[PDB]
Amino acid sequence: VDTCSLASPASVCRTKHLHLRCSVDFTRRTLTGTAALTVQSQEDNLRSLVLDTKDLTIEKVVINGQEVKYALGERQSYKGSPMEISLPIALSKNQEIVIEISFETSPKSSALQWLTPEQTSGKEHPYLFSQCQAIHCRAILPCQDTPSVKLTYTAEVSVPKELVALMSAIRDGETPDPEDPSRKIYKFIQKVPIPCYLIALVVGALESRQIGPRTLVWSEKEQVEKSAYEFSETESMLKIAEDLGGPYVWGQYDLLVLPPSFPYGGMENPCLTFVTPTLLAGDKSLSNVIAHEISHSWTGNLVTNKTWDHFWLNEGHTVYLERHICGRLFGEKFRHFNALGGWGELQNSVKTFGETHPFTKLVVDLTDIDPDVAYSSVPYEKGFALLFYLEQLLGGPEIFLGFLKAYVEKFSYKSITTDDWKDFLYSYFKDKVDVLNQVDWNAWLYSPGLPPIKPNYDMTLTNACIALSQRWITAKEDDLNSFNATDLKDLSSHQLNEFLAQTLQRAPLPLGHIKRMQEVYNFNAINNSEIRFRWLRLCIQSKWEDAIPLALKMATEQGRMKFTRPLFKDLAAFDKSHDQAVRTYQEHKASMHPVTAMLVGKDLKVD
Ligand SMILES: CC(C)C[C@H](NC(=O)[C@@H](O)[C@H](N)Cc1ccccc1)C(=O)O
Ligand SMILES: Clc1ccc2[nH]ccc2c1
Ligand SMILES: [Yb+3]
Ligand SMILES: [Yb+3]
Ligand SMILES: [Yb+3]
Ligand SMILES: [Zn+2]
Repeated sequence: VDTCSLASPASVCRTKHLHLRCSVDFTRRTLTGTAALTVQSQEDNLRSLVLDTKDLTIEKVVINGQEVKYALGERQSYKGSPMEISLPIALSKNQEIVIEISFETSPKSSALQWLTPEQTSGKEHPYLFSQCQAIHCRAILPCQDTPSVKLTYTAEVSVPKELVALMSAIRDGETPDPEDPSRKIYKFIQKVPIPCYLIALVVGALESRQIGPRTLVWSEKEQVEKSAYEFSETESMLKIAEDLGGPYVWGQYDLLVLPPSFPYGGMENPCLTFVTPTLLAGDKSLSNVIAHEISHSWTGNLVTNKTWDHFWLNEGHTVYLERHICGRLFGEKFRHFNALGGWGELQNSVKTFGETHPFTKLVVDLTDIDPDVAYSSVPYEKGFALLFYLEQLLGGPEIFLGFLKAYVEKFSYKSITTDDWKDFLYSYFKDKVDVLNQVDWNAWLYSPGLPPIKPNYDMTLTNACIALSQRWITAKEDDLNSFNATDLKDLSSHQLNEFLAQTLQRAPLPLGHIKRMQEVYNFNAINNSEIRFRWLRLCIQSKWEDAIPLALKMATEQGRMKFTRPLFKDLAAFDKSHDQAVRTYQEHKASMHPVTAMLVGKDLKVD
């Protein structure tokens, strides 16, 4: 039972295919067109079915060439409004029909951000991008909006001719629009069945550059060069992910670098991963994000969580592969460094929510909860820690990766639950069930708070970071003089980041300490987004008025929620910046991503 969806569940009917024909209208900020669902009944004598929608205007519904009856129920908040459709003829089990719905979206569709020319790089053309995960697909097109259903799709998309459309699919060519020569139609085919949350569209002044045998980077012209360099390790990451997961089945692996308001670091849209431009650090240092989205091509897009209650299946196994890619690429010690940091992000989230909070459970009950409100690192790092703990328990990485590969083959193209996963783990490791029965399943899967067991981590790359952070925290005023630029001589940008996270955990420090840190380390100059983010947090929580404009500027000039949310929150909790924080949010809110706008609004207690 998918408690985030109002649609008929997969036991009743399932969508096998979507043919989308639509037109992007920048003047009205609407998508208008038809969604033709090929629907297979799962039941005898089926006479109606129910679809998810959200802020969609339905024009008509056509089956066997006739307008048919349908009704929209009362809006149920962030779930949207169910659409009941009356079939003209009862369907037997396994029978397929095609249902063609004429629809138009709202400019406030929570799946979409419409950008004015001034909000892009070029300054002449507008831009549109989608984000359907978790349950915003219903705000683009009526559908069974649940990952328990997988479908193929094909689409034809008409856009102003000087713009380009891309989707989560293989590009199938372009032509002038026969109905209007001011337009081009772009075609797309996704031959591999997918959950609808992986449906994606961008329309913009896009250009592409080739960076490996199956990868082109796409962005606006002014980001292309820099992105081709930043993401140059992409092919080699695919080669390793294929070795760990089995064949890459999706044809293409492209990258789209979005405008700065993209709400995520990355989004594993099939054939076309979307990434934040805040990845462009100039040194490839943030590439683990690519490794992570690549990994979804197996864990997530092939084997999918059946409902969002089981999200950790998606994310934990994906972080687990991500960290294996990075460990192959850079050495086992680096995998362990990133693993430990991830445990540290886990400590932060549990501390923030509170150790008994329901959202700190690995498996969560999302009835009545908006998945955007519940979203945190918990399913990522608690899930990763589980797998990392089982890895050590069952004989090491090589052995656990043999399980990961077999799990992918086993559930390829399916949607699965935590029990489906646990069963296969027991089956695969039958010769080691004795060890498996020593796991505290009830605590690991269903209890709030930190996991009951913390794995073993190599400390090698981490020590220098913990040591500098401890010098800073235990320093008194008469110790500040001994800090020098050379303290950082031997730290990678990742160690500098981990140095800041250690220190941010004990924040505030005295203002004097922070000022000296700027004096000797000149963190203000660093443009790596992760480092700068943590440094501005350390500054604002330690109450340094000079950082108020730097924090306001970062919070609004990009919209990656990981950064923009805690920055606004910190700013709001600092009395000197509180008023400018709420003022700034209120000035920017209209032209913000609607999901970010909503979440920043709640974090600020505004509206
Ligand atoms: C290395 C990763 C932790 C990077 C991370 N990206 C992801 O987790 C993506 O694969 C997720 N699919 C992002 C997501 C999750 C839920 C709803 C909407 C979007 C991010 O920060 O965006
Ligand atoms: Cl969307 C989403 C799905 C599953 C989850 N489990 C814990 C948080 C959470 C959020
Ligand atoms: Yb073709
Ligand atoms: Yb079993
Ligand atoms: Yb002293
Ligand atoms: Zn992910």
